[PDB]
Amino acid sequence: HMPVQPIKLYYLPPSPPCRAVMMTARVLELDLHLITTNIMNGEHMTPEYLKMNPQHTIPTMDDNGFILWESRAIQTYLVNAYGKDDSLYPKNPRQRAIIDQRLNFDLGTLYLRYLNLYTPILFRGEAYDQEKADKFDEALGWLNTFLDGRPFVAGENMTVADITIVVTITNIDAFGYDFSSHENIAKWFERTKKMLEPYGYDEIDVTGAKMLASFL
Amino acid sequence: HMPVQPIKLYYLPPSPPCRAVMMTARVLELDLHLITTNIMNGEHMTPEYLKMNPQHTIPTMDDNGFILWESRAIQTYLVNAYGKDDSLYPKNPRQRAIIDQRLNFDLGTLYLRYLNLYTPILFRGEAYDQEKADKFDEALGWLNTFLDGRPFVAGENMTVADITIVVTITNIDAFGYDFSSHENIAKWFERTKKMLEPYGYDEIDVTGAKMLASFL
Repeated sequence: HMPVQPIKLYYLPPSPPCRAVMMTARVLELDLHLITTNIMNGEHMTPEYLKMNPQHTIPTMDDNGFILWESRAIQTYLVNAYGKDDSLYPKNPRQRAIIDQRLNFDLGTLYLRYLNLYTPILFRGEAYDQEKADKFDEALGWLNTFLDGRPFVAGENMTVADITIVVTITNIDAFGYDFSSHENIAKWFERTKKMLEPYGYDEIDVTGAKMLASFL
Repeated sequence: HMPVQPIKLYYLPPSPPCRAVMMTARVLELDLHLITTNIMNGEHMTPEYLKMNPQHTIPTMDDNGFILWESRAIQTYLVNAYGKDDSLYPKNPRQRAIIDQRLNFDLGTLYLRYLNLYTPILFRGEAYDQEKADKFDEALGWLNTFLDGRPFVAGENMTVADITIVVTITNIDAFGYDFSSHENIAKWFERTKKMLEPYGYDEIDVTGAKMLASFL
């Protein structure tokens, strides 16, 4: 029901996928043994890291010999294995399917289009590309539609999909994106912040976003 | 245990995510009411289709009112709801985690880098892009490493992760891509072909890939 030793997370504070894992673990009341892994120094490119994770990415979860990367795979695993209840990731096939769709939308659409826009600006010093911006804005339109009639992305209760998606929304809010016109997102964003507030939201998500904001 | 009516799938034969769903349904012994939805004929842009799917993409799963897109979320739902056993997608938290990672790897890396490389060449009639080719070959490099000491990507048995990944491998092979240097993939492809052979591999995946291959 609980892990035998603190689960190690090879992370970096500003990293969005890392932030989603950290907040999820807080809701499940799991304490993570946080270990910093520098990208520029090539701490992920060591012979020890490559054997553990051949993709050399962050975050990398180490649950006592059980290695796992990809943030959304970690999020769901932690609920399935160490969740006291299934509220964040319900077993009901139809309810789980909607969450899985939102998790897939996040990785394959929303977060991808986030990286396509901001990564050249933050780390390469490139200009704000409007073609890439329109794609990301289209994704925000779709996310707004998913929240039509629902307090959360996958239904009535907060899920792991909410925790990962909100990281992107926290990032753009720190950059200077005014998404209040997307009224479903605006109300959801305030709702999900309140839900994650006693679970280290400022400590994890805001701090991480602010660190990325200093690159502008 | 079984769906109340044949699960409708708004699909197109050559579409890679559609083919992954179709083969998954065949292994689970589920019949699908296949509805042809021609993309660039404006059939996905109709008011009825937008109400069902605002992202206007294929495939779209209709299981008795329950609407779902994102191929990998569909695959997992079919096993969770209508699987006679959980062999293709096991309940075990750690066993599921590896599959979920491979599903995330497929959506996030393998398939994305496939689309970036081949979409311009197939549809637009453009030349091969070098930077996109490096990324896709790197994605195959990682896939080869995942298959080290494993007959299948997620472990000992064929899973839904194999079914979705093999579609990309079937496609490139049809386009004349040599991946024999990746010994693990080369052995795994021949293995997975035969494993899916009694579950309509030729009629679904090969037929689909050949329809895309004609564009070259």
